[PDB]
Amino acid sequence: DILLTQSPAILSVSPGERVSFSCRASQSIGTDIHWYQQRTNGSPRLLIKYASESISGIPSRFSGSGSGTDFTLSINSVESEDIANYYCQQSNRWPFTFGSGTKLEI
Amino acid sequence: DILLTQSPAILSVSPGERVSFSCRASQSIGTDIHWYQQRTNGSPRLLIKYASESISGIPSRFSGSGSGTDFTLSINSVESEDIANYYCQQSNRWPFTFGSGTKLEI
Amino acid sequence: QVQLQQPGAELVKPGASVKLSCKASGYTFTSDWIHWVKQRPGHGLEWIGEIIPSYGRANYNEKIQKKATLTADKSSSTAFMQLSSLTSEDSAVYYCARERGDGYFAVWGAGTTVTVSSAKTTPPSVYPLAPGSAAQTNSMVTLGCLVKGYFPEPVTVTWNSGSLSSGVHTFPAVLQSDLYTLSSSVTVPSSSWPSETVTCNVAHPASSTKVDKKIVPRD
Amino acid sequence: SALHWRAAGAATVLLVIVLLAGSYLAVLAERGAPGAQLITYPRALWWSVATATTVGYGDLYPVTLWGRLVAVVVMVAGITSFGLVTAALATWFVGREQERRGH
Amino acid sequence: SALHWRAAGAATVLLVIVLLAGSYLAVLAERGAPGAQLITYPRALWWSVATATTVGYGDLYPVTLWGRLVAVVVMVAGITSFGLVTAALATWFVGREQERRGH
Ligand code: NA
Ligand code: NA
Repeated sequence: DILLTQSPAILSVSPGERVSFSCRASQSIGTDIHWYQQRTNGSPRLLIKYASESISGIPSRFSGSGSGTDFTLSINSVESEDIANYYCQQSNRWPFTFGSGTKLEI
Repeated sequence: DILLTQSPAILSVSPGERVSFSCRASQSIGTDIHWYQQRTNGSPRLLIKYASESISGIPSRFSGSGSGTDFTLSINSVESEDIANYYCQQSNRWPFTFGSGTKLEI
Repeated sequence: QVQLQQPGAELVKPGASVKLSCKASGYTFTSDWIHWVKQRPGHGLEWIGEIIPSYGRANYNEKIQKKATLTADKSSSTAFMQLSSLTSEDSAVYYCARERGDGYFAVWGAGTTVTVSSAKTTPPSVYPLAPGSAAQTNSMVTLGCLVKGYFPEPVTVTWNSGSLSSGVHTFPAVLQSDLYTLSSSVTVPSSSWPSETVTCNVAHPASSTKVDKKIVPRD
Repeated sequence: SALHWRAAGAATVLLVIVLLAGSYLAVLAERGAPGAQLITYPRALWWSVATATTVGYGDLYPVTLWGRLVAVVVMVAGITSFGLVTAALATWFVGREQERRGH
Repeated sequence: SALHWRAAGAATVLLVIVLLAGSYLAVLAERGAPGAQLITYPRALWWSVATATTVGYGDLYPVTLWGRLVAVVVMVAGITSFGLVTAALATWFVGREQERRGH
């Protein structure tokens, strides 16, 4: 079971700035990681698959970085619509595991 | 020689609750680990073989979790008969080694 | 189009069992995996299980107690989750997700808000909220409607059947004596109302009730 | 279209099916075992290719019984194929050597 | 029931015995060496299968002399078998090519 650790818990940033959410795995997992956005009352939404690869429909502001244990989700020009919880999810070994989550605040 | 570490030493819990004993190995051992129950004056009794696999005759309350270095033994609805020392034992590399032990208290 | 469909809410008595459904349209391959995720109020996401519908083999999270048992109907493309002997710790939103067998869960379900309590199902009481004749307005006018006396969560509130969306706040419910209570507000240009009709749509899936109420000025 | 050339083509065609089925079966067998790495179809595919060519990379190997049985089937099919090509090649060269000496 | 088909079957039968004995012997040789991984029978079995197919996974390999001698015996038996099948296959194809030209 891979332990994922998202630090810090709550992240506050200025509007229009760049932001970065970090997710660290308990052991090396390559690039087998996926990011999800979840707003209030809504269901989880896939942002970035396999560390860096982008999903169509997702804003070009979102971009993924990192390999091994250190992984980063970054947003350029943070706007109101980005206020949400953010989750990292690994797929390297069974079973699949999620991070604790990181809340974005503007 | 694989070092096994059982934290904490003494574990106290309410009756009917879920409990969890952790056993950490000095290095990655996969799933090659086994749990034993030993009451007062009695001899060791096998609970869970190979991390999760159950032995017949053993209560369905007992279930094993974990892979790599982090391993967990869990009991649902802890009752009087469960008060004992609990030992984890690895079989990944020679020689076989035991944990320090964890005593359950109600 | 919406791929995965789940019932909104499910009420269960403590100790009793419940089956949760999840049907899927669109591309439904043989290689597809339907997972189930648990989310407690104000908590993170928790993987519970997975099942391949074409073969029926299921896998469960052994870290937490195996409360669930997964089955799937082939002809209807629907996956099921049988949960039994539920406590207050089981009161959570349960999602189902489609995984192409390549790690990520591409499309998610709405979620089933399961509440474990002995109390009975109560339909909501919807009352409109119009500004008092004493109070004035400017360029914008704020309206609303009250939702009270219902059990359990949740309720879906939209304005003019969801067509009106910009400037709407739906406040979280408060629990008092086995009954929830919340409010939703809407801010429209002063010129529009009430010459143009404004109506909040409240849906309560647990009682299978949907009610509408048009906002009209006080006498 | 001689036997050995027919058989080699059949072996190559068969191998690809064994690879594809092998990837699919690996995933279905491995999922459920804690720590299992062969849990995604594209990963299992390249695992199969490696395994069919008798190549192993690190700890990229099945942990379950059936998963390891799949591995055996993949391996055998792999060796049989690349052994059958050699046999087919040998038959072609010996046939021409018979023509070379006018035999 | 020609020689090459008899010999291949004999090689395959023999290989399985070499595998089983090889698993058993590995465990008996490895236990005693500190850090040795080939200390359980089911593990040594799949080690043997890998080793017979000339596949090595990470550091899943014997550390003792006799353990490594067992490995040599397993390897040789493995290659001999899958070399004998090819030889048997080649004999079958060349025989049919002789029939193909009416020779
Ligand atoms: Na090799
Ligand atoms: Na290797």
